[PDB]
Amino acid sequence: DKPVAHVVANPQAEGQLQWLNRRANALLANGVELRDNQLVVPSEGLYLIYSQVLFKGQGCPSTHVLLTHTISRIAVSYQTKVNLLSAIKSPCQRETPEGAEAKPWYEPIYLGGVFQLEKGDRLSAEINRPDYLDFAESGQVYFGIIAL
Amino acid sequence: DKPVAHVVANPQAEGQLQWLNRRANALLANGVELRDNQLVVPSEGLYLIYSQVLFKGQGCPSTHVLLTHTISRIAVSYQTKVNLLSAIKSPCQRETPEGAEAKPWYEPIYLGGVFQLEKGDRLSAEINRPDYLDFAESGQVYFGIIAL
Amino acid sequence: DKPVAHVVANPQAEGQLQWLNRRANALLANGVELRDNQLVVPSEGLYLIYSQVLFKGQGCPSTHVLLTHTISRIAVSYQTKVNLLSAIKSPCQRETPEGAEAKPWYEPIYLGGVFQLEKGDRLSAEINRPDYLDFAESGQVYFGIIAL
Amino acid sequence: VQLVESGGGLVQAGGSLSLSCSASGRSLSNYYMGWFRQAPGKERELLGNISWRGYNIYYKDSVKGRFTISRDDAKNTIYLQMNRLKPEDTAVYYCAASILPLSDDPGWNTYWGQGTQVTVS
Amino acid sequence: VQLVESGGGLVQAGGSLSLSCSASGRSLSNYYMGWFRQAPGKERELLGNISWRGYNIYYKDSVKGRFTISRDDAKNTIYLQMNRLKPEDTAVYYCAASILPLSDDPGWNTYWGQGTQVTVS
Amino acid sequence: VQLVESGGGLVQAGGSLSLSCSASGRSLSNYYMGWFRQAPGKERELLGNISWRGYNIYYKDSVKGRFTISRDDAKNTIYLQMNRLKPEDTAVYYCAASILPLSDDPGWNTYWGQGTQVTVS
Repeated sequence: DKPVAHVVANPQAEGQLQWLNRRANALLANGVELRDNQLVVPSEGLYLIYSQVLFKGQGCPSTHVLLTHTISRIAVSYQTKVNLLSAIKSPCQRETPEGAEAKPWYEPIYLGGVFQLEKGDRLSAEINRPDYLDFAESGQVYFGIIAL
Repeated sequence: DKPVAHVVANPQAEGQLQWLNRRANALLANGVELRDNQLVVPSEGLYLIYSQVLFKGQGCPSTHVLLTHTISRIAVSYQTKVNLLSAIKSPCQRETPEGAEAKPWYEPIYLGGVFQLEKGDRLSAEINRPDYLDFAESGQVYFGIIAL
Repeated sequence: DKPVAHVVANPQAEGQLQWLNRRANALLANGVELRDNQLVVPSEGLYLIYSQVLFKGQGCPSTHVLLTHTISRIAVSYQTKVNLLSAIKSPCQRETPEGAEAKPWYEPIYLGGVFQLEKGDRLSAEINRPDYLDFAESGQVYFGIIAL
Repeated sequence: VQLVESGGGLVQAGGSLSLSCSASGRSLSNYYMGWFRQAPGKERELLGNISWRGYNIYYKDSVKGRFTISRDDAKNTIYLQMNRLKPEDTAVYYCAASILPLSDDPGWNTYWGQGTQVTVS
Repeated sequence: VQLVESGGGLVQAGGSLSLSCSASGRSLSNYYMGWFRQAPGKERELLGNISWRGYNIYYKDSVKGRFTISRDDAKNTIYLQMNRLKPEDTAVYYCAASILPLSDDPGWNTYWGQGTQVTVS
Repeated sequence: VQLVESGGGLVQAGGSLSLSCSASGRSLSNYYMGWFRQAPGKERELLGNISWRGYNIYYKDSVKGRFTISRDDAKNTIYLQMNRLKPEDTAVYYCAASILPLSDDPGWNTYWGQGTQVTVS
């Protein structure tokens, strides 16, 4: 078999995005390691990288929220950190008026791509606002890689 | 030679999600079968699973619509059903057309991930509201798997 | 080893979607070619095709903007052009009302699927409104293929 | 979303029983509604679910062919028809609702009934 | 979205002809606009398309280098300039519009003109 | 978003220095805030970043264990604690902010401070 990962968000970690593999329907095998919340590349090659995040809020606040989700690469050879895949979502346009109840909103973000990676490279699936993350149910927030 | 699937929504099936493979740019090969609108896993292994759904509506109703899309696994060994990938979208954040006449909205949902599956497992691409689905044009609604 | 591509939007190209491979964390190898902004299939087989686009605007205009993103196939054997994957998004339900803050909005669109392609086929990742495209930061807009 | 079950009780083995669950709340058409059961000292299990207008239906293999799930969208009520009951069907039956398909790994976005006891033999 | 073609008729082989198509409706900037043709007893084929401000342009290989598609966004009009016409170009030419790129497999989200006959030789 | 650095100047090798960066603008909780440096003849490098409430923290390997980044969300200020100063730390230090994690390839969606010179020994 080949390098694999499909880590899921820890619903157990309050207000933060912590990756977890010690669960059913989750993977971390054939050299792939989860260190400091990052997936560590075991060998040089092409990898399919993917991640999904689900955001939720109850109405709209006065501040204009921008939700971001990115997969970053720490390339060990150059000691550089770059964003491989990134997406931005604006869940609100106007704050919920007083009296009018705060209806729930949901925003999914999916990232996926094929990248040539080096042994020892660290991938991070990062969000600017982890407090807006929804891990109420399994399958909503995940991060994975697979060697091709 | 690897087990594959890329089923598409039947445009002939009115207001319902019926998967179809007997079309150009659609796949169902190397053991993968489509029965009772689900994909049956032919052999044990890692599979890349993906699905897209496109929701459309003409304005906003009184009910607060929550559109959901999930890929569920019926694991035959344990006779258990779980959601592997899930996403939720709120098309109408209140914004009910009061006074004037409705304008069309569109909401795409994409799900994708790598999972270790067992022979005989049944995968379903489920939506809570099939009446909001849009298959007016090709490439808008699909569901697939590929063994890696 | 296998035919690969992961092309990114050219930040130098003003208000238009121009694919680029001559960048770090971008791919074009093992027969895959980029001709007239299209990816050329080098050999017959199954390919995972994917693309992401990020749209951004400042407030809402009077016109009901519909943002579309599609991956089309020009099949050289039949001299036919079809949409393999397509998605639509409506960013504005209501125009910014009277001297209001033109709050920035962001809309990501992701497309991905497995398709049997023929040698010489040309894939295009097309958007109806390139003037709404955001390539301010890396990883926001990409298009790729990988033979499986 | 609030769920209230009715219909449980004592039944002789080989017998029949039907359970009902009434839902109350906003936009119940968004929800999958279904049934779970849990016997004392035994694992919780999802028996099945039905979404709005019956578009999605699931039955756990062990109850397939003897248990039938139905939904009345005008009444916002689900029913569990149970035939040829056996001692192994003894459990507390729980009505559940979620905007996501119900699962054997339920999360915080699934609502629960009060539970109804079913005793066989 | 409503489309109305103009031009067409007859031209001698090796000759030239220009077709126009005027669009009417809301937010026409969202649409790809283009041309299809269908010859008697032959399958309908997409010749090409042009999106708002000419950002996307497609030409079917068989007409590339002789046919030119242009767009006037102030007038919401597209043009098809056809040079060195051959008897095989005899067909009814249709203007089409869709928020998605036009395709040889058009769906229910593509609008059509009335069609204009072009006879060569 | 406007960023203003403070601290820096001439410092003794082996010593300590703390740089501050104050941010002004709307919804600063959306931004990752961090530090870059550019030493004479050396490529501009990202030293690290910290998002709102310190949920994401990154340090470039070369400064890990001697440089500390902290954030005061009530003051919308980040701090760069630089210990055991070496002549190679002589550079212009720049505060940066972006809604995306900062990168060694920063784009048009990253805001910059005026830069602060740090001269060691």
